[PDB]
Amino acid sequence: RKVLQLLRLTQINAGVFVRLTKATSELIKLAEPYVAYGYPSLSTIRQLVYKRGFGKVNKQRIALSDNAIIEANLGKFNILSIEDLIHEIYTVGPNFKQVSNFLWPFKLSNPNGGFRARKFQHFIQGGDTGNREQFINALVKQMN
Amino acid sequence: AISKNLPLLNNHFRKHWQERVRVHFDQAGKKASRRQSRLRKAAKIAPRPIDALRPVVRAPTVKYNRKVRAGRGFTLAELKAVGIAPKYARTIGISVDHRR
Amino acid sequence: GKSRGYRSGTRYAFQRDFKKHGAIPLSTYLKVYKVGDIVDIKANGSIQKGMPHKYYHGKTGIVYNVTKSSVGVIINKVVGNRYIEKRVNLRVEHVKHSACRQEFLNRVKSNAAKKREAKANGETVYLKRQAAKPRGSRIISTEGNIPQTLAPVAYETFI
Amino acid sequence: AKSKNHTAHNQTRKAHRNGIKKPKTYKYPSLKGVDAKFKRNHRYALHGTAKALAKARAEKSA
Amino acid sequence: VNVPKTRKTYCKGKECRKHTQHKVTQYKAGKASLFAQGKRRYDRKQSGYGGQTKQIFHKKAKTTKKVVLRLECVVCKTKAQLPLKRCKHFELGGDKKQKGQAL
Amino acid sequence: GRDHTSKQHVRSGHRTAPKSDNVYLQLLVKLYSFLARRTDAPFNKVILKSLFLSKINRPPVSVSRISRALKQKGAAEKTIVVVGTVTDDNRLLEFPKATIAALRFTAGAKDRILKNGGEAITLDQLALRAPKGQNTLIVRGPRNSREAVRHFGFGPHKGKAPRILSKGRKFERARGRRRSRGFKV
RNA sequence: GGUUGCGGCCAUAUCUAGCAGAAAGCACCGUUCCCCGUUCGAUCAACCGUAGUUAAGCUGCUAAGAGCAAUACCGAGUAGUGUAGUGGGAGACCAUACGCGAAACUAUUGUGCUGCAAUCU
RNA sequence: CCUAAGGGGGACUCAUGGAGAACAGAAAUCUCCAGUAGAACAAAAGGGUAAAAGUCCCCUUGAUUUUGAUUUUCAGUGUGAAUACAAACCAUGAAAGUGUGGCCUAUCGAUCCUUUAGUCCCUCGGAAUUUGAGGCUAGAGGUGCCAGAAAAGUUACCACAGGGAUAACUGGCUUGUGGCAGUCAAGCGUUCAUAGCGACAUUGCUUUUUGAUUCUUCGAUGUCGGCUCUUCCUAUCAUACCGAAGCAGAAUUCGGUAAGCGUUGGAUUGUUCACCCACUAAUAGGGAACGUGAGCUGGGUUUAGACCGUCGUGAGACAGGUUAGUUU
RNA sequence: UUGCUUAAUUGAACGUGGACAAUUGAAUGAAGAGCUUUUAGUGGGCCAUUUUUGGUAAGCAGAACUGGCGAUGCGGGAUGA
RNA sequence: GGCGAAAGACUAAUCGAACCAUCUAGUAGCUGGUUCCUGCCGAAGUUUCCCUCAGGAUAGCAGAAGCUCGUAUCAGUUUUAU
RNA sequence: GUCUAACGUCUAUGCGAGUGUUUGGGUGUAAAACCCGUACGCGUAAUGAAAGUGAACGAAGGUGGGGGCCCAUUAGGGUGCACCAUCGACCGAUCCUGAUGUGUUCGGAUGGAUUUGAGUAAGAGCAUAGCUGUUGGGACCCGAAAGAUGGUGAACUAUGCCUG
Ligand SMILES: CC(=O)O[C@@H]1[C@@H](O)[C@H](O[C@H]2[C@H](OC(=O)[C@H]3CC[C@@H]4[C@H](C3)O[C@@]3(C[C@H](OC(=O)/C=C/c5ccccc5)[C@H](C)CO3)[C@]43CO3)O[C@H](C)[C@@H](O)[C@@H]2OC(C)=O)O[C@H](C)[C@H]1O
Ligand SMILES: [Mg+2]
Ligand SMILES: [Mg+2]
Ligand SMILES: [Mg+2]
Ligand SMILES: [Mg+2]
Ligand SMILES: [Mg+2]
Ligand SMILES: [Mg+2]
Ligand SMILES: [Mg+2]
Ligand SMILES: [Mg+2]
Ligand SMILES: [Mg+2]
Ligand SMILES: [Mg+2]
Ligand SMILES: [Mg+2]
Ligand SMILES: [Mg+2]
Ligand SMILES: [Mg+2]
Ligand SMILES: [Mg+2]
Ligand SMILES: [Mg+2]
Ligand SMILES: [Mg+2]
Ligand SMILES: [Mg+2]
Ligand SMILES: [Mg+2]
Ligand SMILES: [Mg+2]
Ligand SMILES: [Mg+2]
Ligand SMILES: [Mg+2]
Ligand SMILES: [Mg+2]
Ligand SMILES: [Mg+2]
Ligand SMILES: [Mg+2]
Ligand SMILES: [Mg+2]
Ligand SMILES: [Mg+2]
Ligand SMILES: [Mg+2]
Ligand SMILES: [Mg+2]
Ligand SMILES: [Mg+2]
Ligand SMILES: [Mg+2]
Ligand SMILES: [Mg+2]
Ligand SMILES: [Mg+2]
Ligand SMILES: [Mg+2]
Ligand SMILES: [Mg+2]
Ligand SMILES: [Mg+2]
Ligand SMILES: [Mg+2]
Ligand SMILES: [Mg+2]
Ligand SMILES: [Mg+2]
Ligand SMILES: [Mg+2]
Ligand SMILES: [Mg+2]
Ligand SMILES: [Mg+2]
Ligand SMILES: [Mg+2]
Ligand SMILES: [Mg+2]
Ligand SMILES: [Mg+2]
Ligand SMILES: [Mg+2]
Ligand SMILES: [Mg+2]
Ligand SMILES: [Mg+2]
Ligand SMILES: [Mg+2]
Ligand SMILES: [Mg+2]
Ligand SMILES: [Mg+2]
Ligand SMILES: [Mg+2]
Ligand SMILES: [Mg+2]
Ligand SMILES: [Mg+2]
Ligand SMILES: [Mg+2]
Ligand SMILES: [Mg+2]
Ligand SMILES: [Mg+2]
Ligand SMILES: [Mg+2]
Ligand SMILES: [Mg+2]
Ligand SMILES: [Mg+2]
Ligand SMILES: [Mg+2]
Ligand SMILES: [Mg+2]
Ligand SMILES: [Mg+2]
Ligand SMILES: [Mg+2]
Ligand SMILES: [Mg+2]
Ligand SMILES: [Mg+2]
Ligand SMILES: [Mg+2]
Ligand SMILES: [Mg+2]
Ligand SMILES: [Mg+2]
Ligand SMILES: [Mg+2]
Ligand SMILES: [Mg+2]
Ligand SMILES: [Mg+2]
Ligand SMILES: [Mg+2]
Ligand SMILES: [Mg+2]
Ligand SMILES: [Mg+2]
Ligand SMILES: [Mg+2]
Ligand SMILES: [Mg+2]
Ligand SMILES: [Mg+2]
Ligand SMILES: [Mg+2]
Ligand SMILES: [Mg+2]
Ligand SMILES: [Mg+2]
Ligand SMILES: [Mg+2]
Ligand SMILES: [Mg+2]
Ligand SMILES: [Mg+2]
Ligand SMILES: [Mg+2]
Ligand SMILES: [Mg+2]
Ligand SMILES: [Mg+2]
Ligand SMILES: [Mg+2]
Ligand SMILES: [Mg+2]
Ligand SMILES: [Mg+2]
Ligand SMILES: [Mg+2]
Ligand SMILES: [Mg+2]
Ligand SMILES: [Mg+2]
Ligand SMILES: [Mg+2]
Ligand SMILES: [Mg+2]
Ligand SMILES: [Mg+2]
Ligand SMILES: [Mg+2]
Ligand SMILES: [Mg+2]
Ligand SMILES: [Mg+2]
Ligand SMILES: [Mg+2]
Ligand SMILES: [Mg+2]
Ligand SMILES: [Mg+2]
Ligand SMILES: [Mg+2]
Ligand SMILES: [Mg+2]
Ligand SMILES: [Mg+2]
Ligand SMILES: [Mg+2]
Ligand SMILES: [Mg+2]
Ligand SMILES: [Mg+2]
Ligand SMILES: [Mg+2]
Ligand SMILES: [Mg+2]
Ligand SMILES: [Mg+2]
Ligand SMILES: [Mg+2]
Ligand SMILES: [Mg+2]
Ligand SMILES: [Mg+2]
Ligand SMILES: [Mg+2]
Ligand SMILES: [Mg+2]
Ligand SMILES: [Mg+2]
Ligand SMILES: [Mg+2]
Ligand SMILES: [Mg+2]
Ligand SMILES: [Mg+2]
Ligand SMILES: [Mg+2]
Ligand SMILES: [Mg+2]
Ligand SMILES: [Mg+2]
Ligand SMILES: [Mg+2]
Ligand SMILES: [Mg+2]
Ligand SMILES: [Mg+2]
Ligand SMILES: [Mg+2]
Ligand SMILES: [Mg+2]
Ligand SMILES: [Mg+2]
Ligand SMILES: [Mg+2]
Ligand SMILES: [Mg+2]
Ligand SMILES: [Zn+2]
Repeated sequence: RKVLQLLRLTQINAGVFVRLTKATSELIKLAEPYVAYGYPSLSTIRQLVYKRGFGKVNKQRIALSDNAIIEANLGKFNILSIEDLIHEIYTVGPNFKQVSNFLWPFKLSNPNGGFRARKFQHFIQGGDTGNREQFINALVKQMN
Repeated sequence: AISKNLPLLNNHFRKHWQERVRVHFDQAGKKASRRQSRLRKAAKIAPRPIDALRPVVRAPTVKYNRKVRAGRGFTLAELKAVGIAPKYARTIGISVDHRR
Repeated sequence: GKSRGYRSGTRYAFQRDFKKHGAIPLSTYLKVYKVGDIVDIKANGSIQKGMPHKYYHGKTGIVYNVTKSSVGVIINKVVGNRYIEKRVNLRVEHVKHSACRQEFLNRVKSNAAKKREAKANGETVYLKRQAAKPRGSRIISTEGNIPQTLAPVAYETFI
Repeated sequence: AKSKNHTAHNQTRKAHRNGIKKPKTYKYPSLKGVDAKFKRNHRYALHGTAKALAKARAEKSA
Repeated sequence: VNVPKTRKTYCKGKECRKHTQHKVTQYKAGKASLFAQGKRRYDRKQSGYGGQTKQIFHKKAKTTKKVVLRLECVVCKTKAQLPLKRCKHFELGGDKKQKGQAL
Repeated sequence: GRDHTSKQHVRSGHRTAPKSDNVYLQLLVKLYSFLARRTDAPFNKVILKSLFLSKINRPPVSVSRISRALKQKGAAEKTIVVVGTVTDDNRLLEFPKATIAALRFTAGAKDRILKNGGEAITLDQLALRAPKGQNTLIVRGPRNSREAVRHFGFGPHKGKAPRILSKGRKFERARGRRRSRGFKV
């Protein structure tokens, strides 16, 4: 529960970007029975940021509807555009932490087409939790 | 019966106290009647003053040595010094104290 | 009948190590403890004076007082919903310097040495530690290492 | 009658609503329990240190 | 329990302030005076009607008593008191142990 | 549903207005609500917060505190600001010439400030000669000197004052206060 | 490098059985007036360094040596275990998923290192 | 429990085994070697201890004084116990050191009152002296229900507040116990394991036994048995049709489908149960709130009267006997 | 600096002065951190997974950790804390 | 208290202590009940002591009032070292 | 779940090292309003059982922070109230030392101590009112089995007597 709170995953169908190391990998391992995760493609990142991209501005969830909001909040990190933000996320950049924490947790819908017959078992055993890797793109396509 | 960090009280209400409650609703009435009695006494004896002349005496104890107040009556020695007999003095508005 | 004495349940905790009973090696008595040192606490069962309570066996703390044969160590103990500062008087036989300080203290020196060297060369150096990162790409040579095919083996009984 | 004897159930839930707080650290710890002989002399050393610094600044000023 | 009739301990007397020789004696409680205020109050409370006015202890549990040593300094005659642990048996200046003897 | 990491619908826990219904204190809040909202001067934001404080949170400032604050190096001609009452101190031997702005002045305080060549002005008069609180020095009274604080945090070996109505040898001095009567805490 | 005195770590140093040991050192060794201690100058105390000896101590080497120490395409990713499922099975228990992961066994190697002072073919 | 079994120092090294020496042997005393503790350390057990903490010897009183800090139990209160220091005064040892009781973990006790010690100090209040009394500090006298009232019974003549927070019916889980049924087959059965049986084991079923529990009911579900009457189960006593035999017949035994159909009259007992007599095809076993009391009856149990025996000083008790006792 | 400590000019503690500047020394998060006063109800609990004790067992009794019911509706498990 | 050829029987439908009025609104850790709306927060059956075991006090959980400040340095989490 | 006596916290108000007119006196258009002052209560000194003694080494202390203010010019410096942590100083109690002196047993200078106080360390209180909480009171409402005091019954009935 604490691990999911520290990942800012405090509701169902909440999505977040994590840079893979050892500390964060052992974090996600602790939250593994409750999450579905994988490796997102560039088009998936773009679609997420374009449709459901929100920023944390004065602790408020603000739509990313203009590049001035991004510049005013991430120009000291050399992010001046929505594409700068997408690039910084995709090719994990020197300012991944600030850009991903500025991003409000993505609030996705349920999959169009549903889940598997039973969610709460590993993707390897025919469920939904754990690492699905390239099938995270299909799952996000279902849910975003 | 005992609870919290509170001072320990001494409320002496274990007898039939409610049968002996004196409420002074008549404070103003007694003030007014005292004034009326005072007017009656003044008109009774006018122009003779309503107050007898009282002496001045030191208050007893180490706490009231400094203060001086009105006594009860002039001593026999004091009346002797001004040539007034106590029996006569009591009839001319002078108070006498044989004890002091 | 319940039993809850001072050394209850310390049958194995306060035991000497196997083939390590007897006299105390004298480096224990030659070590020098200063106020502010970080020390591990481990009760020696053969010295019963100045012995810690069973709670402090295995705890690490700060020296605050130095006496003839003992040091005072400050321990923070959980009591309900907060910590209470505990002050335990321990003879130095139950105390050893904590090996954590020095790793920090060497990393401080290495950062200072690296920073001046980059400053000497007029370049920059990054001193923050990093968690282990995912490995990069690589090429596997197969000269002498052609892949060998394995299969699951059938079931056998060996009794 | 016979009742429940003991249980620690729900106690870690109550301790973590507002507690589990590490104690604050301060620059100067209290010297309570420190050796009296050291404490007695440490009083004289600090007083003399203040005098030396007071005189050095009194020199600077006038 | 065997305790010698002499002992050299610290003397709290202002003259001594040191270990001197002392005479060990068993302390004996003094006679209850009739004019102590508590015994004066007790006699008045019991008088008249009302019966027994203060409690009488019954539930004895101790089977021993704490022995108190009266140490009188031979130099300045200052007395001192020392309580011992609970002992059933106690002699003062008894025969010292003889180790090595036969049955 | 949400896994709440903090308590929901929690008021700030700070006064945003005076509890008093005095219309003239509201006028002062009216003035410093505008000043704090518009000057970027940290002085005006502090004054607005101090105008909300309750009586025990604005302890009286003696005329001796102002004298000691004016005796700081380079503070002799500063304007003393007290959001509360300034009381007199008959233990002072002398008082300087000073300008002091306060909510209230006692008769002795007003006499003493004016006797020594100073000024006793109100907080609205301050806002015109110092709308940003320039060259000012805020003085606050002792908060822990209150009598109620004597009994706060009472306990064994805590050294606080017991809540008691009478004082004497017969009142809470025997058992628990004396080693001859059992223990002492 | 050997040896002595004082040591640190406290068996890679211990234990058993053989063999060897130049120089110095150490040691055994000789004596009982004196200080001293004993049933006993055996231990302890003192004296001589004079009469003798490396026999022993000590040191080194040898042993498919015991023990100890270290290592591992040894056993074994086994036993166990944290986490998971509206998995199997009447049950006892078991399989699978994401992780952590022994002990015994087997084989090989090693058998004190070292600090201060003094001394020696 | 201990003036040492406390403290210091020194010397030595236990349990046990082997090999030897007059009486002497399994066990007396002496000698050597081996001997990591396999002993001893007051008392339970655990930990600890080998030029020692064990054994022996010498000297001692640190088992002393003033009080603070700290650890455990903990509210971070008390009590008990313990730890490291500060200031004294000592013991011991050549010394360094150690010693603030017992190698460590248990071995203990508030207010009020009394008593003793200390300070010989403060007070007895109009002022003094001396007795006496009262204060301050530290012990003891004790609360073992051990954070600490001062305390014998009976009620079947009984009362009240409540409780299904809790027993005495039914009901529910369980099935030890009770009852019933299987398998494996060493044996029994003149031969012959299984016509009929079947040990040692082991798997089950049942809730007509008794336990275990206390979930429901204590502002009450009328607690035994019988009589009367209906229905249901089958683990079938009889009656129908069949299979098997160590079935010649007759008789008898085991089994299958089977609860359609019946399963009695009496002596004694309140009895359920039992036992006897007798008829019969048979006189099977059970359930339905241990069916069935606004159906009855009221013999039993279990109010109040009374007798006896045993118990009790007694009032009274008996799950012992006896008699009389409102069934709306 | 000291009255503590050393044979000491040795140390102990607390200091004056100087050097090391934002990669000021891991991650992630942070409706911010810290502090105070005062007072309610409660002080019968129970259940599920796992660890686990007594018992033949129990819808039995008793513990450990967590999550629940109690205090809670909604969809499913027909029905059911 | 009476009275009892004795049942704790009778003493005005009242008897193992009559009836009447008062003390008395006797006390009750035990029953029952406890009266309008919406909004926000939101428990405990656990620690210690108690002739304590159906109750209290105490700490904990909770509300309210706020106060000093504004990223300062915190966390029912991970990494590295020990 | 009330009213009252006495209280804790918090808040508002008046005055403030003081505060409180209401016991009382004056006055009145008469239980109102208005006016008056001595005392007294609380506070402004504590500590000790008591006899008693009784709060500045210093800018009313030092150190690290500290909002705000001043000088700057990222940064930096100065000043830093409240408040926090820490080390000190002063007063009372306890213990130690014990000067000139003296009703020769008194006095207690001076210098100290891991002790101790509900203290000082440029006052903060008093009064009125309100909610909440406490205690005594019938005490949120209704409820015992009992106890006591003083009286009324032998027209039923028990027993004695008298007369039928
Ligand atoms: C003699 C008999 O059988 O009964 C005696 C009775 O006579 C005695 O009464 C004494 C009486 O006791 C009391 O007043 C109480 C005071 C203290 C309480 C209690 C007695 O003693 C306790 C209990 C225990 O102390 C005792 O037990 C003391 C007994 C004692 C005996 C005689 C004198 C003094 C004390 C604690 C240590 C504290 O003191 C106490 C706290 O509970 O005091 C009078 C002054 C004495 O004269 C009177 O003595 C006589 C002999 O008459 O009380 C004892 C408790 C009884 O056992
Ligand atoms: Mg993130
Ligand atoms: Mg569709
Ligand atoms: Mg589908
Ligand atoms: Mg799908
Ligand atoms: Mg599909
Ligand atoms: Mg589905
Ligand atoms: Mg499905
Ligand atoms: Mg969609
Ligand atoms: Mg037992
Ligand atoms: Mg036990
Ligand atoms: Mg261990
Ligand atoms: Mg000891
Ligand atoms: Mg300890
Ligand atoms: Mg850099
Ligand atoms: Mg009970
Ligand atoms: Mg139960
Ligand atoms: Mg309970
Ligand atoms: Mg003496
Ligand atoms: Mg009297
Ligand atoms: Mg008499
Ligand atoms: Mg009497
Ligand atoms: Mg005060
Ligand atoms: Mg070499
Ligand atoms: Mg030679
Ligand atoms: Mg010899
Ligand atoms: Mg010799
Ligand atoms: Mg040799
Ligand atoms: Mg040789
Ligand atoms: Mg080998
Ligand atoms: Mg597993
Ligand atoms: Mg599971
Ligand atoms: Mg399924
Ligand atoms: Mg695995
Ligand atoms: Mg011993
Ligand atoms: Mg000894
Ligand atoms: Mg000894
Ligand atoms: Mg020895
Ligand atoms: Mg003793
Ligand atoms: Mg306790
Ligand atoms: Mg304690
Ligand atoms: Mg505590
Ligand atoms: Mg404590
Ligand atoms: Mg204690
Ligand atoms: Mg000593
Ligand atoms: Mg006692
Ligand atoms: Mg008198
Ligand atoms: Mg006395
Ligand atoms: Mg005193
Ligand atoms: Mg006592
Ligand atoms: Mg008790
Ligand atoms: Mg008790
Ligand atoms: Mg009793
Ligand atoms: Mg009877
Ligand atoms: Mg009976
Ligand atoms: Mg029940
Ligand atoms: Mg069965
Ligand atoms: Mg059976
Ligand atoms: Mg049953
Ligand atoms: Mg039942
Ligand atoms: Mg019932
Ligand atoms: Mg009913
Ligand atoms: Mg019933
Ligand atoms: Mg019925
Ligand atoms: Mg019945
Ligand atoms: Mg059948
Ligand atoms: Mg039929
Ligand atoms: Mg019959
Ligand atoms: Mg019959
Ligand atoms: Mg029978
Ligand atoms: Mg029934
Ligand atoms: Mg039945
Ligand atoms: Mg029935
Ligand atoms: Mg039935
Ligand atoms: Mg019926
Ligand atoms: Mg009937
Ligand atoms: Mg019947
Ligand atoms: Mg009947
Ligand atoms: Mg009958
Ligand atoms: Mg019968
Ligand atoms: Mg009867
Ligand atoms: Mg009899
Ligand atoms: Mg009977
Ligand atoms: Mg019988
Ligand atoms: Mg009859
Ligand atoms: Mg510096
Ligand atoms: Mg790291
Ligand atoms: Mg509360
Ligand atoms: Mg509370
Ligand atoms: Mg409470
Ligand atoms: Mg409460
Ligand atoms: Mg319950
Ligand atoms: Mg309850
Ligand atoms: Mg669950
Ligand atoms: Mg499971
Ligand atoms: Mg249970
Ligand atoms: Mg409930
Ligand atoms: Mg729910
Ligand atoms: Mg539903
Ligand atoms: Mg449902
Ligand atoms: Mg179902
Ligand atoms: Mg009478
Ligand atoms: Mg009479
Ligand atoms: Mg009778
Ligand atoms: Mg009658
Ligand atoms: Mg009548
Ligand atoms: Mg009647
Ligand atoms: Mg009648
Ligand atoms: Mg109760
Ligand atoms: Mg809520
Ligand atoms: Mg409570
Ligand atoms: Mg708790
Ligand atoms: Mg709170
Ligand atoms: Mg912080
Ligand atoms: Mg590690
Ligand atoms: Mg008036
Ligand atoms: Mg009038
Ligand atoms: Mg006054
Ligand atoms: Mg002289
Ligand atoms: Mg003289
Ligand atoms: Mg003199
Ligand atoms: Mg003089
Ligand atoms: Mg103090
Ligand atoms: Mg102050
Ligand atoms: Mg003050
Ligand atoms: Mg009532
Ligand atoms: Mg009330
Ligand atoms: Mg009330
Ligand atoms: Mg009533
Ligand atoms: Mg009574
Ligand atoms: Mg008649
Ligand atoms: Zn003496």
